[PDB]
Amino acid sequence: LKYTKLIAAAEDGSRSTKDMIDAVFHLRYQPDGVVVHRDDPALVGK
Amino acid sequence: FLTNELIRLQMEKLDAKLNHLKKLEKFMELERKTLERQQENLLIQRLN
Amino acid sequence: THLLPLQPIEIDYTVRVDKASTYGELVLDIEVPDVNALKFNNTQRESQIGAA
Repeated sequence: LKYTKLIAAAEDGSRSTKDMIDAVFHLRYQPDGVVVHRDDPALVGK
Repeated sequence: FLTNELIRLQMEKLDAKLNHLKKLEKFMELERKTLERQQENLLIQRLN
Repeated sequence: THLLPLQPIEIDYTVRVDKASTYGELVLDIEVPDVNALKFNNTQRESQIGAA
């Protein structure tokens, strides 16, 4: 199957967070439904 | 002569079902896709 | 009874009097439903295709 190696690598302890998500993802993802930027260095450039 | 006639009739009968096997073979592709979708969900929930 | 209808987003925001422009500081991103995808999905379900 398609994700049989990405699934195995997830729970074996390797690729704990960033390695895995970047392996999956074209699509856009945000770390949550609601993301608030109280203060941002790049966004204050407007 | 009659035995040869029988054999021909039986082979003709087998051919139809051997053809009917292919649609049942396509339902397997359906099941395969559904399994991969369930795997998508499991992966993303583990990452969550 | 425990299940409840969609709750709203709460933010605390302070007006800035000396800070003339407060434009780019508070930017918040939310996700909204895509009705077209929901409609294309619920009419193409494993149950319906299997029945077909």
